[PDB]
Amino acid sequence: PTSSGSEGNVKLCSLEEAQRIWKQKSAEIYPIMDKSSRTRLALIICNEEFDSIPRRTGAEVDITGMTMLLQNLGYSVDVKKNLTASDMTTELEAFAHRPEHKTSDSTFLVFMSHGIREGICGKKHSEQVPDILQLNAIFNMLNTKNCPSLKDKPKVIIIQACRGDSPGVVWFKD
Amino acid sequence: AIKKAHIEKDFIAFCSSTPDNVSWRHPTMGSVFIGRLIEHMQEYACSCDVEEIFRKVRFSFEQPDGRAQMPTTERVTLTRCFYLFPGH
Ligand SMILES: CC(C)(C)[C@H](NC(=O)c1ccc(N)c(Cl)c1)C(=O)N1CCC[C@H]1C(=O)N[C@H](C=O)CC(=O)O
Repeated sequence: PTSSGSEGNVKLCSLEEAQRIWKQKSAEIYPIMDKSSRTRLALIICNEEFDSIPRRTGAEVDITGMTMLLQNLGYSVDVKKNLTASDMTTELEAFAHRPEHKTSDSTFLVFMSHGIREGICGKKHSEQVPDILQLNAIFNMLNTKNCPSLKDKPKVIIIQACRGDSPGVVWFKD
Repeated sequence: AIKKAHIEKDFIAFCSSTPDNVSWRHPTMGSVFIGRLIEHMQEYACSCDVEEIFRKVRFSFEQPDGRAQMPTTERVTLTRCFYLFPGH
């Protein structure tokens, strides 16, 4: 039991358990491409330093952890930092156009920033002049029309961001 | 010949809190949701599909701790189980 391999700290699926899973509901599992030839891609967009919002100290720990995890799972990881919403849109359109998706079976996109109810904050965001990327735009840029190379393939979007100012709790009597 | 495909399919999104609500980040240890997601992926990618792993992350947040948050999966059009088969 060693974390020395490419998978690091991710526990491995034995080929025993793999064919156990693959025979119990095979018609309902996404197919995996051959490890020797597949070209999986992932994209991490992280905003830590903002023009008018407090810095997200600790963000570098998040980048490190998600980058290593996604590499452990077999993805080649692009990391982009401190982007406006327009920059984020441009990076997503470029990612959707990557030729590797054709020889990939799946993708992960990770977004880490400040957020408000409406979406994810760009580098220059303020309530004076909002700089927001909506989740709806992310889906549209990766869907079958705008990213045909990922048709029928799982697209996993992870978002670390506040969604408002509320604490998310209510009191009840014990 | 041309054929029709669903325009939106095989997506899952996983957000760090519920709508209107904050997510927490430790200034030197990183975001709570990110660290918890990594731990769960590391432990369960070998045995559980991604939707089930996200559910387990949700469960791990179930009791508040002064800094409560509830991760939410959104806009799910996965038609199959997504197993990562780590090592293959
Ligand atoms: C980093 C901080 C000092 C500002 C604060 N954290 C703690 O006070 C803390 C203390 C001890 C702890 N063990 C842990 Cl876990 C956390 C924090 O996170 N917040 C304050 C209120 C809303 C929320 C926040 O800023 N949410 C961002 C929304 O956009 C999400 C993001 O930037 O990722």
